[PDB]
Amino acid sequence: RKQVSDGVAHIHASFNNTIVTITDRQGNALGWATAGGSGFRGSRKSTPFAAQVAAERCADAVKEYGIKNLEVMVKGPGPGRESTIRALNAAGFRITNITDVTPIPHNGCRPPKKRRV
RNA sequence: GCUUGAGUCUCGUAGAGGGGGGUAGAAUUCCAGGUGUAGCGGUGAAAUGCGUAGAGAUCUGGAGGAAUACCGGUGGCGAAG
Ligand SMILES: [Mg+2]
Ligand SMILES: [Mg+2]
Ligand SMILES: [Mg+2]
Repeated sequence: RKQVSDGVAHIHASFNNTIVTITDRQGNALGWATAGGSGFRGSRKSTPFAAQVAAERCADAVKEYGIKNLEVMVKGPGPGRESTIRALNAAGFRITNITDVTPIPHNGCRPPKKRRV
């Protein structure tokens, strides 16, 4: 076991799902939870409520580490991004800093074709 | 014969105009390794499909190909494309 001050939490917010993972600052995984794993299937999985419950599940799953003064980084355009940080605060974790990062390609390569619906 | 059309010379200016050779950084994919463990992905709603031979997530290194966020315009160049 270990007690980690200044651990890093990763938020990946797809349109269809949300993933929460806790790693040491060098990216070594400590614990992870998910909306789909929270007892959700299909369209329910994109709701911000699902993200909140997923964040609580992640926090509880990793309690055995003495994690304090958390840092949170968020990626993706999906919904419920803010809800996860609210959850980690509510879980009791102390949050020092918060950052956004999402890959931009600088016109790298071709995306799929437009959707006629 | 003439200098008003047309052309030559001297000095400057702007430009994604054209051909050849180098080089840069962001990103998708693949491969190796560490962390790690059971879902991911998708949709109107699903299923097909992918993962315990270790996926997805996250971190380190390597390979290859193609296009050049922002500036950027209500802009410029070209006989047209
Ligand atoms: Mg050129
Ligand atoms: Mg492998
Ligand atoms: Mg013109």
